[PDB]
Amino acid sequence: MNTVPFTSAPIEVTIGIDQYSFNVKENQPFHGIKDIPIGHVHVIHFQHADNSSMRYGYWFDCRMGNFYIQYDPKDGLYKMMEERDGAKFENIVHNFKERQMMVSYPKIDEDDTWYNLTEFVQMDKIRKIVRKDENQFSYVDSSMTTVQENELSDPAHSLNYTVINFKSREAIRPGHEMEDFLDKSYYLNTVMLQGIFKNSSNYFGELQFAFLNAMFFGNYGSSLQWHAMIELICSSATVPKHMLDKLDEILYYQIKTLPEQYSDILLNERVWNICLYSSFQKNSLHNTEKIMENKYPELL
Amino acid sequence: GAMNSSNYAELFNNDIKLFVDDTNVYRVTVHKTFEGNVATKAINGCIFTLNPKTGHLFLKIIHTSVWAGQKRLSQLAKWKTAEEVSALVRSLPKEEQPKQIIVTRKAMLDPLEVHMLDFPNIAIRPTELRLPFSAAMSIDKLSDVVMKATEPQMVLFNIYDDWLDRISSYTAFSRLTLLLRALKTNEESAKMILLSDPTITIKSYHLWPSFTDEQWITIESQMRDLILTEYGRKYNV
Ligand SMILES: CC[C@@H](CN)c1ccccc1
Repeated sequence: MNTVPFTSAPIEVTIGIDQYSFNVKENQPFHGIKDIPIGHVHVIHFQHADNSSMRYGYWFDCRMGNFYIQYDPKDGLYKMMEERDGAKFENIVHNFKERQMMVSYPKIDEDDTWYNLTEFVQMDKIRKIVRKDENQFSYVDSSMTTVQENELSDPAHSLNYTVINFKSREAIRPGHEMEDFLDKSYYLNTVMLQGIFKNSSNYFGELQFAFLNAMFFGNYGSSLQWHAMIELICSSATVPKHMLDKLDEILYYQIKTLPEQYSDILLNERVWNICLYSSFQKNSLHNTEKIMENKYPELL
Repeated sequence: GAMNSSNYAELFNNDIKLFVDDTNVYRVTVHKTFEGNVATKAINGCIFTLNPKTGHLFLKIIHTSVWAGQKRLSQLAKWKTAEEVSALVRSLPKEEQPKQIIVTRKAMLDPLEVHMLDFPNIAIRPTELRLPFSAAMSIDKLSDVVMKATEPQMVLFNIYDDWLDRISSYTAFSRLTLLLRALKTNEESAKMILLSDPTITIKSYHLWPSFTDEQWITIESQMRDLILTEYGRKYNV
């Protein structure tokens, strides 16, 4: 069980850790989050009470270092940092555990939600999408644009998701135009899976990361990426059975977790109706179809 | 974006462009079988690819053999159209290739865009104009070459004959669309108007009769009367 200590909380803020959140008042004696499950990536995120513009946060894995949050009054945000002095960090984390100035990661024992949303998400792949190699953790916010969005502006602050474009030479073999456009299996299996991602685990990891950035930060380019990766699978007539079954589980837990009130803006009507009712895989996503129809029958 | 009445003179500027109409690519006759079911029999079709500035018509004849053993022919026909337009463009010298292709039916956009990925600078556009190019098969010489084809074939025509020696492209296109609209609304009457006077003939190298400027004005009036007549017959007005 790992800990992220906080030097203070000088401004009122809603703090998120994974799917949990809590309000901290200005100058409230808050000194961090304990009992964080080892074995998963995690995301600690922020929304200031006085400007809900810019949700921002940090993806991290406590196995890779000792991390803390400190407010920067010049840049005006809570920053993640890495403490290299292990003794000092353990000493500080103990003092606070003793003074009970930390909230506890509130994981119910039955509850596999976070695992189910991050099953294929690996910190090493996050760090290739979010490029800042001097840190072991990765900053994301509401406003960051994707490489594909930049093509259609600061590259250092971009989300380097894998570019998917259904009307591109990469997606369409010369001489197989109609075939490849109407059945995207060659783009999915040869170009993307064998060529770029190497395996379906890496593909799902990027899909899951894109959803979580869409949900936690309202990051629009991330939402576009999540839907494109869904649509590429659903628009392929030949998909391994284990991938379809896993995709159904992945999407089920995503739809389950999505705030009911944010469905209007985070769910693309065209993609979902196509995927569930028109696509090659329209009968292969039973769990997802059932939860969608019972939770969001309007969208459909 | 889309082509409409606001940007109509764009058709006659000096940027090479082509209209593509796919409405006569996949043509069938529907008939009863011996068992009393219904079946279709394909007949030869054509892509109508037209430069509205010069009158040059690239008529790609679609022979029924291209459908043999294929499924979902109405979908395939849009992709076959796109394949043939892409091949046409690739066959042209660079300075003759179009800068824009305007499709008359929006279902052609994705097929054509996908076939033209090698040409990122050629704009593929829809139009809000309702153009009567489906009536091209009412032009006798075009219908004849299509129905007589025994294999795929490309035939080149100038659909304006020699009109551009006397009138502008804008006026030539307006005459062409008036004639085709009339032929689409009442083909028998339209063809009667065009041929009722045997002293005016169609040159061997032409599609339409050799009307004088004054005769064209009369013909054009009779075509507007025909279109208004049919509009009244139709809607009871
Ligand atoms: C252990 C790192 C120091 C700041 N360098 C600190 C102080 C208080 C709380 C958390 C972290």
